[PDB]
Amino acid sequence: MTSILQIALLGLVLVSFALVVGVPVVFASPNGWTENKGVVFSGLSVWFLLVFAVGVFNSFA
Amino acid sequence: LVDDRMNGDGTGLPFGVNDGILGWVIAGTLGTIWAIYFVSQKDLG
Amino acid sequence: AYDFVSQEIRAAEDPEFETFYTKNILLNEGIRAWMAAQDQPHEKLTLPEEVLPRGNAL
Amino acid sequence: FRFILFFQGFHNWTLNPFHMMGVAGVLGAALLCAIHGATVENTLFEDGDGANTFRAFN
Amino acid sequence: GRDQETTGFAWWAGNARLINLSGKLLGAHVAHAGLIVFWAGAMNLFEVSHFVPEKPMYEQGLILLPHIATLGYGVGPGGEVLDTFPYFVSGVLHLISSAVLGFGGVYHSLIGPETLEESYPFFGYVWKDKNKMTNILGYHLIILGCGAWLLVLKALYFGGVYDTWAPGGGDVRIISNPTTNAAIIFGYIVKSPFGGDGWIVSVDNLEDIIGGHIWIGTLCILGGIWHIYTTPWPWARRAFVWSGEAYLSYSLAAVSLMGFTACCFAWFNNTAYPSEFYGPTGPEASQAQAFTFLVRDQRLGANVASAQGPTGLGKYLMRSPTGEIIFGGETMRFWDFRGPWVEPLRGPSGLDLVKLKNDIQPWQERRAAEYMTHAPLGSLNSVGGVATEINAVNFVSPRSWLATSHFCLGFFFFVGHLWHAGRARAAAAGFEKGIDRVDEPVLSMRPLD
Amino acid sequence: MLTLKIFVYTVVTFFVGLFIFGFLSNDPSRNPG
Amino acid sequence: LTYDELQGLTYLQVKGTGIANTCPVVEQGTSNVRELKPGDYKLEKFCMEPTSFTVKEEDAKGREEFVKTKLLTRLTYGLDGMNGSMKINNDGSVEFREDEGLDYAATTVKLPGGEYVPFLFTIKEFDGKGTLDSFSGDFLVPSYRGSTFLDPKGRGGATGYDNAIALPAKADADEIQRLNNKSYTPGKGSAVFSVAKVDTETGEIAGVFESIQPSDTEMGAHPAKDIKITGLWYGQLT
Amino acid sequence: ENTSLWARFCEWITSTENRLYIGWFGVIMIPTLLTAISVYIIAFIAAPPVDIDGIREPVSGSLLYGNNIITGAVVPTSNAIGLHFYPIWEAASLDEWLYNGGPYQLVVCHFFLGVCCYMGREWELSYRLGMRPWIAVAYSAPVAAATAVFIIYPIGQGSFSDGMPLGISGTFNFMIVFQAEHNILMHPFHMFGVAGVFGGSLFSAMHGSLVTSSLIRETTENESANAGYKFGQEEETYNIVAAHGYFGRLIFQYASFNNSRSLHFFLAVWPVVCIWLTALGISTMAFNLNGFNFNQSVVDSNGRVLNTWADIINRANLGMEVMHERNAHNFPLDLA
Amino acid sequence: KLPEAYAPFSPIVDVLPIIPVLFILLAFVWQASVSFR
Amino acid sequence: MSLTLILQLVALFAVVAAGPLVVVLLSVRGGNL
Amino acid sequence: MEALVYTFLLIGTLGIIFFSIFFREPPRIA
Ligand code: CLA
Ligand code: CLA
Ligand code: CLA
Ligand SMILES: CC1=C(/C=C/C(C)=C/C=C/C(C)=C/C=C/C=C(C)/C=C/C=C(C)/C=C/C2=C(C)CCCC2(C)C)C(C)(C)CCC1
Ligand SMILES: CC1=C(/C=C/C(C)=C/C=C/C(C)=C/C=C/C=C(C)/C=C/C=C(C)/C=C/C2=C(C)CCCC2(C)C)C(C)(C)CCC1
Ligand SMILES: [Cl-]
Ligand SMILES: [Cl-]
Ligand SMILES: [Fe+2]
Ligand code: NA
Repeated sequence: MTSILQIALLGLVLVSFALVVGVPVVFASPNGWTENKGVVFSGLSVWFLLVFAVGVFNSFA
Repeated sequence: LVDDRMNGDGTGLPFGVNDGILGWVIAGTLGTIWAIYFVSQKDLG
Repeated sequence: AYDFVSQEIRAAEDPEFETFYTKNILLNEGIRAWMAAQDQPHEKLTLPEEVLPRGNAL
Repeated sequence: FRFILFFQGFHNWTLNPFHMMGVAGVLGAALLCAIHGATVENTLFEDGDGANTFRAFN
Repeated sequence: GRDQETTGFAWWAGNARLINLSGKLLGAHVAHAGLIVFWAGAMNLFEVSHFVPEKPMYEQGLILLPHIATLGYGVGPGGEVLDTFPYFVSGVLHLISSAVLGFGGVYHSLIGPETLEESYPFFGYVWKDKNKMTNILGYHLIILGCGAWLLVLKALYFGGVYDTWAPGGGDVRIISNPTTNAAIIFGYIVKSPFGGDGWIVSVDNLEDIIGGHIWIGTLCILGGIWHIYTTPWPWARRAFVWSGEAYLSYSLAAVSLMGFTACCFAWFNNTAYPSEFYGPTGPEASQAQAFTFLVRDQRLGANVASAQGPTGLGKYLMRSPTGEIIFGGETMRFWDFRGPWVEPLRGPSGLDLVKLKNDIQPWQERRAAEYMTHAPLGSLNSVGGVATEINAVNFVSPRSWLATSHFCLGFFFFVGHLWHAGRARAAAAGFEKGIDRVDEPVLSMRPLD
Repeated sequence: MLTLKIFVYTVVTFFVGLFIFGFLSNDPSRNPG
Repeated sequence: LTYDELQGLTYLQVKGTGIANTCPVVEQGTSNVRELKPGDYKLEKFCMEPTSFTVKEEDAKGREEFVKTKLLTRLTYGLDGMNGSMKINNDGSVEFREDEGLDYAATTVKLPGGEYVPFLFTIKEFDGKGTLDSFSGDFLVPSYRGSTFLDPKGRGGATGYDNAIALPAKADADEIQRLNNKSYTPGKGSAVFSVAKVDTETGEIAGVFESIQPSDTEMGAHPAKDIKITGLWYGQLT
Repeated sequence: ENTSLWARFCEWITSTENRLYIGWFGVIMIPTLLTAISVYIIAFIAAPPVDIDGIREPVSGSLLYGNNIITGAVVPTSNAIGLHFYPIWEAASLDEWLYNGGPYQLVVCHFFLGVCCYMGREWELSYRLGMRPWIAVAYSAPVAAATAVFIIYPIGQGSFSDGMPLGISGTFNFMIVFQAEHNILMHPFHMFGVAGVFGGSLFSAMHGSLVTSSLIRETTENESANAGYKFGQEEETYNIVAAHGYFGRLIFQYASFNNSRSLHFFLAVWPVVCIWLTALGISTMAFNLNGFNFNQSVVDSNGRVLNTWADIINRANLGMEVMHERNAHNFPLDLA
Repeated sequence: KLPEAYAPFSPIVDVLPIIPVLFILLAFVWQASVSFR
Repeated sequence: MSLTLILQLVALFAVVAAGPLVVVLLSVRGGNL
Repeated sequence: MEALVYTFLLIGTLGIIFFSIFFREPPRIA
């Protein structure tokens, strides 16, 4: 499960890149937040899911 | 011992109060100035 | 204005008279002795370690 | 820096009253610079309504 | 954002535009808190990645790992690193929490309400509503008290903490019977700050530390409740300035004092900052050098007790001004040093001549030599030793880094007390922008001062 | 030496008390503004 | 404070109180000193504590009198930890000997008119003789300053200058005593000890002592002054 | 007003009609500073030698004991004391207190209190006169430096014996030993401090010359130009525009500082900031951090050490190090 | 060092600590973007 | 040249460009800065 | 005797400072 943990961690790093570079853009954009609530919610949810997956994979192996 | 000393250096004495007379004079002076302030100004609490 | 001759004479006569000025003179002496060899290569000063002024255990 | 330490070691430049007067002059000049700047910046007339006092000057 | 025309503050004072914007101020403070946690996590990960457990922690320039190790978490007897995993866990946790706090700061700074007074009355302070400000102080005071009790619980029922005074080389001990005596605990604060006394820096037991944190946690919770349920007294209203900048200035003064205290704690104290992780102190290194040379010359025959130095004062041993036998030389200035490796050699009247002859154990000698070779002396570019060295060793003591950095921070925050406090006073009175130019106070005063 | 110590303690306490209770006696209202 | 009372106290209970400089005092002995059992004893825990310092001064009329002084070097004048031998004889004859320990202490008294008088209060190698009521003897007095000690201008024995280099035209016989005459020759002092109390069960003894030793000669710069030191001494036998 | 004596006392203390402003910071500044002045004067004139190094080698620093003004000083406290508190009542006698260097500690403590209260008093008078309260912030820099050389460095080194002696030759000795043990010249904070004093001198000369040159003609010849200015002139007597034009043309146009306020803020902030930095450098070196150590940093292909000017500085530092305290060291490493 | 699972991610950890000092520079960049309005 | 060095440089460039990139995107988009 | 001269010079400087403080010419406004 070491390889699985590593690819999950890379996915988490990529999702964090996306969130860091997008959340300020969505927030400061005019009317951007209202039309992008779902996208940001999906991003945060998958980010937290990846965090917990990395945690459980670390626990396993 | 050839002389007399305070012998207080390097001790955990509060405020350096080795004898109670020092603490009493400290309290008396602070309390007297406080009494002057209280009877002149207004302290309540 | 290197020295006060009165104090140097008094120290020479009195082996226990010391001021910050005399300590500064000793410091200057150390600086000169330990910097001369490499600061002024043309002098070719091959001073043995036993002639360099030095304190105690240092 | 080597030049400075050489002067201390050989000439005893610190004890010389002329470097003393020079030190006094330079430190006093720095003191005057700081004091004049602070005193002017702390005795300014209002001349404006903004909390930025630099804009209130023509 | 804002502009200078609508606010009166230029860009180089732009955060001053947030004084009366409660929501954006909350966002800014949350973002800076997220920054603090992010540095904690990232630097912890950096340290563990660059850490080899074979070498001592202070050899490798680590400041956070000693902090974690002092709380237990993977250290064996004598301060030997067993598991580096808890350090990694701490780094990851602080880092993820920092990500959450950063998102929160961004939200409360960009999209959240600019002013919270209307929509969220519970968070709508006014910088002069004394009751509300005391309520906020009480909430955060309760939080601080809970943190202190958290430390107490860690030392009491969760494996204890690293006692460097434990017999042997020190070990992780569960502190039982904390010092909960009022006289002992409060005698530290009224203790002198000079030599031999050291104020609170001279705390030496773990029992004293745990009892003190017990008292501080309980008092902080009680004071939080008190400041929640009460309004400042009428004499308190007249004594203080009531504005946001005034509160900032008070906090600046307090944390400048705390920074100076932390600098001195890191430099002098070796109980809460065990030398196994932070390395020897200055006094510790000097005493270690004197002890090492004493044992070397004592092994080579000789009698250190009667050995007279060049000054006629004692080459290895002398008498402290009070009369206690102490190591000779310059290290006589550090005669009040106390360490785990030197206390067994001290009798009722100070260093014992008999114990110094035969009671010395090899581990004490090894620790003394190691401390002597790693004295807290270094250069800016991390070159170990005195200023006159050969640029061969790469070492600056973590104690030196902590002391220097937090002393600079303490001084600058004292200057902060000065600046923000004077400005608070002037703004309350009305002089913040300058003299009136129509009614100067000076023009209403008699001449010749 | 005890008499000197108690005298100095009295003097220091007197002056520090004056400072503390002078800065309390409605000081912020002592400005021209 | 007897030996046991001092020994029971911890370092933290003694540091800062000046008790360390004091020598222990026997408390439950007997003044009858003749009751001590004869034999050879390894005298250890030997300590000496002065009670006064007086400096000899000769006035205009030649009346060499001892003037009381004021101590300057705080509580750093107590000798302790010394070891030696002692032979109590049946008639009371005593062969006292001191070998090791902190048997020297550099001190500096001040004489009226403002004279700083330094000296090494020492009992080194005191080979005393006499009765059990009072035994006297001589002891070595090392030079106050070691050879490697440097004078304020760098002169000194061993490591030194042997010349006033600050005067590149004055190194002549007018400064013979100060230059190169750093005579570190040890002197001798005289001491007298009287036994006051003896605890036979503990085997400890205590009494009074009086010693006369020269002052600091400052490496031969000026003549030595006679120092008279009275005090009390303690020791343990075998 | 209030008939109470306390109210009258508070009015008099905070009165702005006094020739010198007493304040609440004043009531602590006056006694501490007067005590320090008295002790310093009496000790500098006639005080017996002090065993500064604790090696029973007293150092004479008073005029009565064969000193002049340049060499005279108040010798720091004995090294045997260390950081211990040494009041007069602690010593057995005045003779012992003088011998162990008590006057230095007394003067330093009462003087540190005095300067802190002096800064507070500057703020207090600024508040009483209705002016901006930041002269004290500027004054903090000398206070920071004095604290660093009198309090912080002894604390870091563990003894008041390492504090700067209250004298001239003592000051020079302190500087030389500091360079020996810390290589302060190579420290970037003494670099910033030197840049600060040199910039203070440069900017003081530049600003004074510009203002004096721009001084508008209100006084003709046959008398000093100072008569043109009046204390109540309430107007600029100098043409600022001409001075700005000259300064711009001297080096390059658009050199800024067309604001008098910006110019004076820069004048205030440059030396103050640089002195803050150099005081912080002194304190950090007090905790043994030292300057750059580039000794033997340059080596050739085979490994031979190629000397640099840093090596010559190190040779001078070695010369100072092996002589600074001849008899106080029993072991090879100073470490203290 | 890091646990063997996280060994390949060592460069990211070696780069992370400098971000806090990047935030203040980002604030200056943002102010410059608005002409220091 | 080193693989660790290559990855370090890549991560450094990414994190450095992250801030200016979002600033530029908000400027071109028209977001309130 | 040198100490006497130094003390006199210091006393003179301090007296000059005292006179310049408390016996200064008043600053004339306008
Ligand atoms: C950590 C320090 C810090 C913090 C927390 C703040 C916070 C704040 N500042 Mg400020 N500022 C700072 C430093 C700081 N500042 C410094 C050093 C300066 C001197 C240059 C200034 C000068 C300044 C001025 C002149 C102004 C502010 C203003 C503001 C407020 C409005 C922000 C805004 O909406 O702008 C716009 C926001 C953007 C352009 C978006 C870009 C930046 C975002 C936050 C991206 C962050 C990147 C990050 C990785 C995102 C993580 C996402 C997460 C999910 C992981 C805000 C609460 C304004 C104010 O007064 O409020 C009314 C204002 O005018 N500041
Ligand atoms: C950092 C947390 C904190 C803060 C910011 C405050 C702030 C405040 N408190 Mg509070 N308090 C706290 C914690 C805190 N308190 C705790 C934990 C308790 C429980 C013990 C209390 C109990 C308490 C009471 C009973 C009262 C206050 C009051 C006040 C207000 C008046 C302050 C004052 O009297 O001036 C300054 C205080 C003094 C000049 C007196 C100093 C007393 C201390 C003990 C001196 C100790 C000196 C000692 C030698 C240590 C010196 C070392 C030092 C240099 C570090 C003020 C806004 C008063 C109030 O307004 O009622 C609401 C009041 O009556 N507090
Ligand atoms: C560049 C900014 C900067 C940086 C990088 C640091 C960094 C550091 N500071 Mg510093 N500081 C700064 C600015 C900075 N500071 C400023 C501006 C000031 C004011 C002048 C201070 C004042 C200051 C003080 C007074 C102290 C530090 C200290 C420290 C060190 C420890 C940090 C810490 O743990 O804090 C504190 C951590 C918290 C507040 C959160 C703790 C929350 C709980 C209680 C933790 C408990 C965990 C628990 C036991 C585990 C769970 C157990 C459970 C299972 C039962 C650290 C290396 C400390 C130090 O080491 O002294 C040298 C110290 O005491 N700093
Ligand atoms: C308001 C504003 C500001 C500020 C801002 C801020 C400061 C924010 C915060 C921010 C932040 C502070 C954020 C955070 C982030 C973080 C994150 C997002 C994390 C992530 C993580 C991950 C992805 C993973 C990792 C890993 C692990 C865990 C393991 C090991 C390895 C690694 C490390 C890889 C400014 C100045 C601009 C100005 C303007 C306004
Ligand atoms: C934890 C612990 C401990 C304990 C500690 C403690 C016990 C603490 C507490 C402390 C404290 C108990 C503190 C307090 C402080 C206080 C203060 C610092 C005050 C100040 C004051 C003020 C700031 C005021 C001012 C003023 C006046 C005077 C006048 C008018 C105006 C005003 C009001 C402003 C120990 C040691 C064991 C060690 C270990 C740990
Ligand atoms: Cl010196
Ligand atoms: Cl030494
Ligand atoms: Fe001007
Ligand atoms: Na030396």
